[PDB]
Amino acid sequence: RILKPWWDVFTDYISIVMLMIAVFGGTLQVTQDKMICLPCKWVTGPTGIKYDLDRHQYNYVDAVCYENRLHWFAKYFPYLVLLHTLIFLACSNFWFKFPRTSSKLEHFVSILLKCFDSPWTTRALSE
Amino acid sequence: RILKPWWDVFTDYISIVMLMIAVFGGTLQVTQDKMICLPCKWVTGPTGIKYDLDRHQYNYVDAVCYENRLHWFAKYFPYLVLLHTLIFLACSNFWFKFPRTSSKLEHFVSILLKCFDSPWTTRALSESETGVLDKKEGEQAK
Amino acid sequence: KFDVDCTVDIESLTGYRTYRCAHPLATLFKILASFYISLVIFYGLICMYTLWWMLRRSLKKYSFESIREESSYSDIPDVKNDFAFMLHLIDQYDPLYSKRFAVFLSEVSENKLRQLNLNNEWTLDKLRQRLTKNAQDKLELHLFMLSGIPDTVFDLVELEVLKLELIPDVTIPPSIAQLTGLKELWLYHTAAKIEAPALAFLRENLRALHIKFTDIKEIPLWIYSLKTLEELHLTGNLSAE
Amino acid sequence: ALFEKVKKFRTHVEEGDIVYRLYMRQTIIKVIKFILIICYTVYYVHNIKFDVDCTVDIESLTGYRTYRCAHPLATLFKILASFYISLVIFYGLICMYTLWWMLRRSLKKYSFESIREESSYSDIPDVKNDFAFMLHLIDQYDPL
Repeated sequence: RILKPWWDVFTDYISIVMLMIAVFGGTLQVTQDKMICLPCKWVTGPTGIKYDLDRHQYNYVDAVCYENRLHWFAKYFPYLVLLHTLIFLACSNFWFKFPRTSSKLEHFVSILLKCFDSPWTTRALSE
Repeated sequence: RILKPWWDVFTDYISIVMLMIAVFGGTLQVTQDKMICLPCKWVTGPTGIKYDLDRHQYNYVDAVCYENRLHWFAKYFPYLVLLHTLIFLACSNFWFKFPRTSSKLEHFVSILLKCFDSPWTTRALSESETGVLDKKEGEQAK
Repeated sequence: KFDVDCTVDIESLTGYRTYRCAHPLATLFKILASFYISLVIFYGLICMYTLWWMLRRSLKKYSFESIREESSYSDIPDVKNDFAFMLHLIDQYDPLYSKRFAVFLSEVSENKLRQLNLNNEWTLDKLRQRLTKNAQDKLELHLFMLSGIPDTVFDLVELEVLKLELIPDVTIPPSIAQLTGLKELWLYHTAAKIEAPALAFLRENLRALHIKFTDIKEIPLWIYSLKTLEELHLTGNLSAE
Repeated sequence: ALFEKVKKFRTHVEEGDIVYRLYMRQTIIKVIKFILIICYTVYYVHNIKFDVDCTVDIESLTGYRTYRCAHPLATLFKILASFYISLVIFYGLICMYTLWWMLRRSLKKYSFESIREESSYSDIPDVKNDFAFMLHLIDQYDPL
């Protein structure tokens, strides 16, 4: 249990901070993301130029252009991070919790803590 | 209880990822799903077309097309995933918590853990030889 | 589909037949749906591997042959069996724990255990209160059906005549020569065939032997090499020529 | 009896091959996964843009072709994207340190000789050698 080296400790902290960024971008990406589009048309001074659109036409071109002409990486960035950092945590945790080698480790740290506790080897080590 | 093979371990962790997808799709499907509809009509250069419609009617035709002409599988995908992965959890969980053969396993692991535990089997496994033990581990091994 | 085409009965209320309808979420459901079935085919594929072991290498007594071939490998040969398929799952866990179970299961081993239970559960006050009899200090496991000789027997040198009817001890411990007072030995209803260098110990110790009610096979052959025996008791040799 | 258990350990381990091969395969796929993702993610950072243009098939439903499209969130994804890969490159450097430790000095027998040289120091000299690689991890904890 405390057989983990130090670098796997920093692997653990990097892992949880990493997915903390992932769940932040995922939450923010779901509840707040949208796109704002409007047409380029040409391709007493200042007045308001006006279009002829309705509200959901504007919302439609938001959806269509948002799906089509935007990069999937910019869309699914927190999901790639979240899935991908589960690969890293699954690697280190997988090695520790593969079954038969976990029997090796559990067996070994069992007898090893007995070896730590043996007061005769404390005494015979002291002489 | 710690007798499960490796593939049942993979069954557990793939199972909990699977229900995590289910609760993600269900939550997202409740609070963010809608449909955007507007009519096809035909079937200083560019100006915006206009419809004599209303925000009212857009929400109405949203509900009509969303209920009618949309596939039920896309409507109920997380619920099929959620209920269906609880079929898998009920398979392994129910097989292990079947009553009478679960009593067989519980009794079995009790004598199994003691059978790991007995230092006389460390001794008798470890070897005209002698050696005198104490009393009560004899009683335990009896 | 991302982009569906709707056509409904609304025309008297809104006055249009066909509605181009975009669903802004189908790409997300599509990608995690494909990710979902990818997870399931990996899942059920491993379930098929379990079935392939179920039909390939799994039986009702296959692990029992692992017990007894392991026991012939483990020098405690004759071991009985209890159900293998649950034992097969722990065979997949580790054969080390399988080894712990079978080594506990063998009757030679627990025979040795209850023999040691005899060895610490006959006490000095017991045979102390069984010492002095008819002519001399005479002890009885005679008519007592004990499975083994206690080791506090060779503690108390006061013994002179030993009585050993009804006992399955084929062997006697070599430390029995500590009993230098013992010279008259009753070995009836038993088959003590010691196979130890204690015979030379009693080659120069004893003078009386009692082999009562003993059949044709159960005459311990190596024992009668002690050339200081003086009297012999051979009742029950129901023997032809 | 604990010496018998250590004697059992001395028997059944047989110099611990599966935990070495398992540990080696899992750390090597961790490293090559790291190199793969830093390739395409640095290839896609500049493809995050604040303001993009749009030219689609919407003429029959709106009458227009081109749309100025401001994404109001790309600066936030940009800063935590660059912050993110800064965290990842620090992580993958640690993965390189573990792999170089694996290749540099740790073997099946190196802590076997640490037992023997350390026993020459501890002056109970002739000691055998149970399995080093798991013991290397404890050598990474302390020689105590």
